[PDB]
Amino acid sequence: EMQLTPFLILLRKTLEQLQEKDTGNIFSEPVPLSEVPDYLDHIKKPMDFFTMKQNLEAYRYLNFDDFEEDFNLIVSNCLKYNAKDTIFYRAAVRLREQGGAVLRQARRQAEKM
Ligand SMILES: CN1C(=O)CNc2ccccc21
Repeated sequence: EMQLTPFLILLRKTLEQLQEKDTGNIFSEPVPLSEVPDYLDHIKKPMDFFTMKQNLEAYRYLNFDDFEEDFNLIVSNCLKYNAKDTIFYRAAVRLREQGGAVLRQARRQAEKM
């Protein structure tokens, strides 16, 4: 029960804050299927920040949970695909930690709307 425009502004700002935590930009764009040809074997829904931005502007995120769900997918896909001893796996762990703090603060702002 709130106005749509300020909520989308908040999601845009939050998405920028999450991208800032992915310093290697490893989650900025879809995992390249031509470079990882087996990626889709067990990853049923790829996700990345560029796709999240598209979904946001298409009015596909109308509550915080739907936004946070796709962020969690970025993290979970990376934990699932990559072995524990890789930079990619540890990057997803760090993103989960740093991104969760960004998300808690952003949701507190949404609840004030
Ligand atoms: C597996 N993977 C990822 O999980 C994240 N991004 C990426 C870029 C290039 C090759 C592989 C990946």
